Amino acid sequence: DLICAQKFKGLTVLPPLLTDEMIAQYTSALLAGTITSGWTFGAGAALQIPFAMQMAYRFNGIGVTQNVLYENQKLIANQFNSAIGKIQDSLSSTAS
Amino acid sequence: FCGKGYHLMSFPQSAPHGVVFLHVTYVPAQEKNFTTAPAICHDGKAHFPREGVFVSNGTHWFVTQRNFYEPQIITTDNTFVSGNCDVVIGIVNNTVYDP
Amino acid sequence: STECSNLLLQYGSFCTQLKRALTGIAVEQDKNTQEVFAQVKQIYKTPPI
Amino acid sequence: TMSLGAENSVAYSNNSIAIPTNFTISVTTEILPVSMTKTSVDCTMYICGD
Ligand SMILES: *[C@@H]1O[C@H](CO)[C@@H](O[C@@H]2O[C@H](CO)[C@@H](O[C@@H]3O[C@H](CO)[C@@H](O)[C@H](O)[C@@H]3O)[C@H](O)[C@H]2NC(C)=O)[C@H](O)[C@H]1NC(C)=O
Ligand SMILES: *[C@@H]1O[C@H](CO)[C@@H](O[C@@H]2O[C@H](CO)[C@@H](O[C@@H]3O[C@H](CO)[C@@H](O)[C@H](O)[C@@H]3O)[C@H](O)[C@H]2NC(C)=O)[C@H](O)[C@H]1NC(C)=O
Ligand SMILES: *[C@@H]1O[C@H](CO)[C@@H](O[C@@H]2O[C@H](CO)[C@@H](O[C@@H]3O[C@H](CO)[C@@H](O)[C@H](O)[C@@H]3O)[C@H](O)[C@H]2NC(C)=O)[C@H](O)[C@H]1NC(C)=O
Ligand SMILES: *[C@@H]1O[C@H](CO)[C@@H](O[C@@H]2O[C@H](CO)[C@@H](O)[C@H](O)[C@H]2NC(C)=O)[C@H](O)[C@H]1NC(C)=O
Ligand SMILES: *[C@@H]1O[C@H](CO)[C@@H](O[C@@H]2O[C@H](CO)[C@@H](O)[C@H](O)[C@H]2NC(C)=O)[C@H](O)[C@H]1NC(C)=O
Repeated sequence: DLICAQKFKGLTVLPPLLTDEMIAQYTSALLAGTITSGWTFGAGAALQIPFAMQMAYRFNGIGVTQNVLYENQKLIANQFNSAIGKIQDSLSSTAS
Repeated sequence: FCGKGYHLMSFPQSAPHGVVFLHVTYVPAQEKNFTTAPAICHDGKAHFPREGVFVSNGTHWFVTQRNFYEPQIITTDNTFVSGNCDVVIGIVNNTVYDP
Repeated sequence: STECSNLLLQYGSFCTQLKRALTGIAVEQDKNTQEVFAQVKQIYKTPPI
Repeated sequence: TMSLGAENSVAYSNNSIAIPTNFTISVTTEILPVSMTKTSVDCTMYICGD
């Protein structure tokens, strides 16, 4: 009995043009493109590349050679998995 | 930011109460399928590319730049040695030419 | 109030600009989401594996 | 119902890569406003004309 109180005084609300499903589709498409292509999909046609090789190039882009990744891939994957898992615990807490 | 793609240069033009930019960009085209490997083992040592990728056309192995297909013979000046052949997941046996 | 409708007509156009401003705000609100999210012309799919 | 775009799928694999063999030069435009009209209002004539 809150929206009707304002509606009965000539104060309406219009729905957004894009629904939630379309925004979810956009986000999923962006994630899939980033995972399977890297940055090539943002400058033309998408070109596939293995994820480890893409991570090696990303390390090379910040001044660290790729052999570091090719030798610490397992540790890096474990650290990334733990960091992602901690985000769920952080968000699910009452402290919003 | 300056056009879509890989920016090269821009040209300004004047408009009434405004301005118009002409962005020149670089767009790749006509891609092809290749087989790739992260490293190559020659004599118990792992070789990594310097500024390229490892590709194969089916029988042989080459090294080429990442933005334009230009195969070249794998040579000790194209690769650097770091480690052995039992720490890399996906290493491929091949030979490295000595110039 | 049928009389108030006639009385308010003596104040000129105090309703057209309000409606125009609100419509512009709504259009800008749609344009914001279109600019932020609609950045890809293709809908990619993740592999089954 | 509006369509978000064309469906596509990327052929991801353990060992596969795509390398372009040609390029295209593209020129695009972009328009940005800079300034607007300068206006002046005279109170005496507008409010109390003569
Ligand atoms: C993948 O790339 C390699 C690059 O070396 C290709 O090997 C080369 O293939 C060409 C085409 O057949 C060979 O040229 C031929 O040589 C023979 C003998 O000299 C000559 O009689 C023919 O008329 C022709 O010119 C070339 O020798 C060969 N090079 C080597 C080192 O083997 C290979 O064919 C490519 N594979 C695919 C599937 O494209
Ligand atoms: C690249 O080349 C290396 C050698 O140049 C290959 O190493 C191979 O490793 C296997 C491991 O199983 C060796 O097999 C051996 O078989 C004997 C048979 O009795 C067994 O007693 C040993 O315990 C061992 O299992 C194999 O001999 C060895 N190759 C050579 C030439 O010695 C490697 O597999 C090649 N490929 C890759 C992806 O590294
Ligand atoms: C990379 O792409 C360019 C186009 O952006 C390719 O150049 C094009 O090549 C074709 C065939 O060689 C040309 O078609 C022919 O043009 C002649 C011109 O007199 C015409 O008489 C023929 O009937 C035929 O249409 C096309 O004109 C040409 N485009 C340009 C802008 O020059 C180039 O070949 C590609 N590179 C590779 C390695 O594939
Ligand atoms: C590289 O190879 C892959 C798989 O062999 C190609 O992907 C296929 O493309 C055809 C296009 O006619 C589709 O019908 C298949 O469904 C695709 N397969 C998969 C698994 O997606 C890909 O097109 C090749 N690259 C190029 C540039 O042609
Ligand atoms: C190759 O790709 C597969 C899947 O795309 C990777 O995962 C393997 O999949 C097979 C198929 O059932 C399983 O038997 C393996 O156990 C999977 N591997 C792991 C580590 O779980 C696979 O790792 C990739 N690499 C190789 C060398 O196969």
